[PDB]
This record gives sequence, C-alpha cells and structure tokens, in this order.
Amino acid sequence: MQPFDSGHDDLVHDVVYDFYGRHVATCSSDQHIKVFKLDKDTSNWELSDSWRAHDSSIVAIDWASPEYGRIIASASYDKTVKLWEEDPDQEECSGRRWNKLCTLNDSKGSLYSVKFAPAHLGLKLACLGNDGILRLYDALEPSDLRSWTLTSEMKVLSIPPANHLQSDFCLSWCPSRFSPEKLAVSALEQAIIYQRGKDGKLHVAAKLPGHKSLIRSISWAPSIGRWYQLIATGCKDGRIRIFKITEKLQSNLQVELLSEHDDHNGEVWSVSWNLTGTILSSAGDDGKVRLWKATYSNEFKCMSVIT
Amino acid sequence: NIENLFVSSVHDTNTMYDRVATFDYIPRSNNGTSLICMRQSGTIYRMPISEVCSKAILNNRNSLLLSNFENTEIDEIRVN
Amino acid sequence: GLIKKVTHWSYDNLIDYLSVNPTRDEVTHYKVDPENESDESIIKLHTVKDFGSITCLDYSESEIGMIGVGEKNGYLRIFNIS
Repeated sequence: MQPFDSGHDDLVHDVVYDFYGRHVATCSSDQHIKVFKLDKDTSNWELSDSWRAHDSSIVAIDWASPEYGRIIASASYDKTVKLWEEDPDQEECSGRRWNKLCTLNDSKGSLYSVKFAPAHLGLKLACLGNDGILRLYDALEPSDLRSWTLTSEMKVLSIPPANHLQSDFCLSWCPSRFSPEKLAVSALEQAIIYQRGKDGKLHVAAKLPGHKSLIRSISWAPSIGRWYQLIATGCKDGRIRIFKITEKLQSNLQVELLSEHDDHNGEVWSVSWNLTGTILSSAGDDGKVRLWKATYSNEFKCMSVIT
Repeated sequence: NIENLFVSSVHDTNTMYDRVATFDYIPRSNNGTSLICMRQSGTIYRMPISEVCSKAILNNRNSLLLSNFENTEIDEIRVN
Repeated sequence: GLIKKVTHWSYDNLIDYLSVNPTRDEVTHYKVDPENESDESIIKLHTVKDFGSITCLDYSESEIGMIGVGEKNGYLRIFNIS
C-alpha cells in the first residue's frame, strides 16, 4: 500500500487509468492536469507533464482508446471541455507536451462528468453538467482531430438545479461490441439507460428504479461475454445497488436488481469494476474500501476491506 | 473577476459527543482537518475529520488506486 | 450543581470530590490537596459525559469508584471511575 504524492496544491477530484494501465492522469481543483507514468526500472510513479488546463476546478477527465492516439478529455466547472493530444517530439515535464485541441462551449452549465465512448462506436464522447442536457461529440474526420461535431443533444432534467442545492452527475458507457449503443446517465435521484434507435437519435429505453437520494457513481461492468450486464450504483445512502440488465428501439431490455448492500453506513462516493467484472471496489463514508465478489451464487458477497 | 458560486459537494461528519454549541477548525500538516468544538456545557474537546476515500479505481493488472477528499497523495495497492 | 465530598477512598491526605455541572450533563472526579490554597490543588482526573439530565447522585463507601448516576428518563447508570 505504498503512497505517492501527486504534487497538487489543492484537492484531487478524478483519477483515471489509461487503457494499458501504465498511465494515470490526475485532475484537481487548482486547474491543473498531471499525467503520471510507471517506470519499469524504478517501479514508481513519476510525473510526465503538468500544465494549467481550465479556468475553474476540473472535476472529470477520461482517456481515449489508444487506437485513436493519446487523447485526454477534461470537463470542469467553467463550462468547457478541453481535449489534449500528446506531442511525441516535446520535452518531459515542460507543459507543452499535451497540445490543446478543442473547447466545446455548447453547454450552458458547469460540467460534472466526461466519458469517452468504447472502441466500437467511433471517437465519440459524452458530457453532463448542471443544465440537464446530455451532449455527444463525434470526431467524424480521421484526418484532423479538431473538427469535433455535436451530433446528439438529449435533455435529461426538465429544469436546471438550484444554485444552492448540491447535485451530482456521472456517466458510464456500455463496452459491448455486439449490442446496440447504450449510455448510463445519472441525474440527481434518477438513473436512465439511453439507447441508440434506428433513427440515429437516443431514446429513453430503461430507467433504474430505487435511488432515494443522490447518485455519486455509475460504473457499467465490462461485457466479458456473459448474457447479462451489470451496473454498479453508489448512492448518497449506504446502498451499493447492482442492476442485472438483460437484453433480448431495436431490442427490448429489462432491469432487475441483483444486490443492495447497506455495508457502509454513509455516502458511497465511488464504485468501480475490474477488467472482467469480477471484483467491485466500493468506497464509502466510513473511510473503508470494500471489495465484492460472487461465490457459488449470483448474489455478490463481501470480501477484503481496506481502510 | 466576479465568480458566481454554487455548491458542489456536501460532506457530513458526526461529532464524538452530542449537544455542541460552537466549533472551530484546526490547521493540520499535509492539508489535514480537525475540529475543536465547545459543548453546550462549556466542555472543549477535539473531533478529527475522517479521511474518506473519493475514488477507488481498479485496473487491468488488478491494482487498486485510492484518492482522498482531504489530502493530496494517492494510495496504490499493487498485485505483485 | 452538586459537589459531593467522598472519603475513605484515598490512602494519602487528599480528599476525592465528585462534581456535576449546573446544566446537569457531566460527572467529574477530583483530588484536592488541602495544604495549598492555590487552584492547582484542584486536579481534574476523569469526566464521563452525555448523561442526559442528571437528577441525583450517590457513592458507595465500601468499594472505591462505584458512583451511581441517575437521570430524568429513569436510567440509574451505575459505573466505576477509579
């Protein structure tokens, strides 16, 4: 359990792994993005580049698939989405290593979550903020990665939330190459699964019931090849809800709750899956990270607890 | 120059003993937080703020990465 | 407020004291030295808090530290300090 200091001057808001697992990018509240790499010799994380990205606190970053190159998204509270591509011929830890590409200003609200699409849908992207409007950005031109065109625009909430009331938004894509395109969208106390219809426009396909309070994290379990899909929900209650989605509007799909654990006694902040969807890591308000696995049954039981 | 404020996150902490009238912060090392509080009876005690994990991401190599709501450093649980 | 003087508990010349705050919330145990007039003789040893609203108190002379504490709700919380 060796710790490493990211060197930020403020809070760290989102940390994401890349596809290969040897790189992490750490956004923060001091408007900086620091990209760390794993040295194969020293076996320790070290900084690759640090640069000032936005004009407000950055709350969500996401790596793109390496078949599209080294692209890092960044959503922040200044209503901007900044896309960064790595220049191979540039000095380490200089600030000019990652070159700015686009600034999607189509959102009239402070954003919360940005999530790249899987590697079977294109170089798409998703955004959600305190405006109730879902925005999808496709990079339709492979020649230049700067003509990011908005293609879908679905409204999730009827009205934007109040200035003082707190609210959270999170996104999770479905990484199944052999299923219609789905998007798990969380807005306050609502979690909706969209689906790409035959007309090219997303429609409300299935709504996850429950969720008496704010939803802090949605993670779609990786489609390893099973006949059922899983969504992990970290609510503002103690509940780590796991939904069993079975698909059979191209195709109808049913939502069934698989498990509901009150084993944290507080707000569940982040819930996240493994590569194969076997280990579920849930972090809650008790200061402890609980791992979950399924043994001899479909219902998920608890495992090692890390404090 | 003018920044229109809005509430992002609300963190709830329960005190060690109930019936507290007023409290105060304590500036700690490595950006920590503790709360010195005075009760309704005038008794003064010290309530620490727990280090709540903000993000617990997994990995393809089965490595756990832990980020906190309080300090800067990031915890890593390798698989060896 | 109730200050109750307890004897037969200290082998030295000090005299043990049991104190209840005027809001009737805490029970505090003391050991007072008679030979020094200054306030440093009042040594605050122990404090047990959050006892609802205390309405009475007593002590057991047979064994040291057995301090019964009553409440308005009805619970006769009997415990030990020393």
